[PDB]
Amino acid sequence: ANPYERGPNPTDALLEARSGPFSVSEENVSRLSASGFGGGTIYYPRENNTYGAVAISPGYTGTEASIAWLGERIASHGFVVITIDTITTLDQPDSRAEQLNAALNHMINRASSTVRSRIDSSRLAVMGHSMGGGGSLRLASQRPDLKAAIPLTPWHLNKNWSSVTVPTLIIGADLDTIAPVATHAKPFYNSLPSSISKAYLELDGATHFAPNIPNKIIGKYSVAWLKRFVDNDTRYTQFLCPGPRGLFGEVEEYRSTCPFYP
Repeated sequence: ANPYERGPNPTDALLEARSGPFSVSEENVSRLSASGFGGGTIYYPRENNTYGAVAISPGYTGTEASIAWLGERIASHGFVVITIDTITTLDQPDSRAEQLNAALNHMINRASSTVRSRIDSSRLAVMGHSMGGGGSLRLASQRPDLKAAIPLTPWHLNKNWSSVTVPTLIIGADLDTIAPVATHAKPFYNSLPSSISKAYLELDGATHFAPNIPNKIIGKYSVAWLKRFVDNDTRYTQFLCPGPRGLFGEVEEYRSTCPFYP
């Protein structure tokens, strides 16, 4: 009944694997071609269909190489995904929000027909690492039409995200000393409205750079979140609700507003 379902029925194994079930191709976006961001790489399913589209930003000093693994992995579960470079590696979070917006527009309107035809432009999401995660929150606050936001070890000077209504999964890292969960991730999660679809997943034994290092937990829960909200795919609710709420060695804590009005 759900026209947006893609791919085989999921399992924990299928979601933890290095690659999902979709073969993936890439399209480079040069800095020349990009308007309002620094270029990047668009990963997309070889199999023709329409999919949701996702823009991912790196963090301060970061390049697309630091998030490439995640772009490719998410695309391999049935999404069109752009990992961007920013105008400069030192851009601040609200600038990164604008750049995420520009990157979404690029995929929808300026990429090749191969890419553009694979996107349902009504089903979009944003993600980012650190300041890029801050950027994701800012854009989500501005764009209630977005289907999902996933701030990864996010950093932002503004802690109050009570304006955000986009389904938001925040992933924190317990040992983060750059964007400590006590002063960034948790304040953000707690200020998001209680009324929205949201979750907080804190990684156990993780530094600030966990999102830059191929990680089965980040991969599994990012894909499950995008599936549930970008694709309305309730086959993925099972992974999120009740969710992994002291899987020690993997997940320090998990909070949510499950079950998200099934």
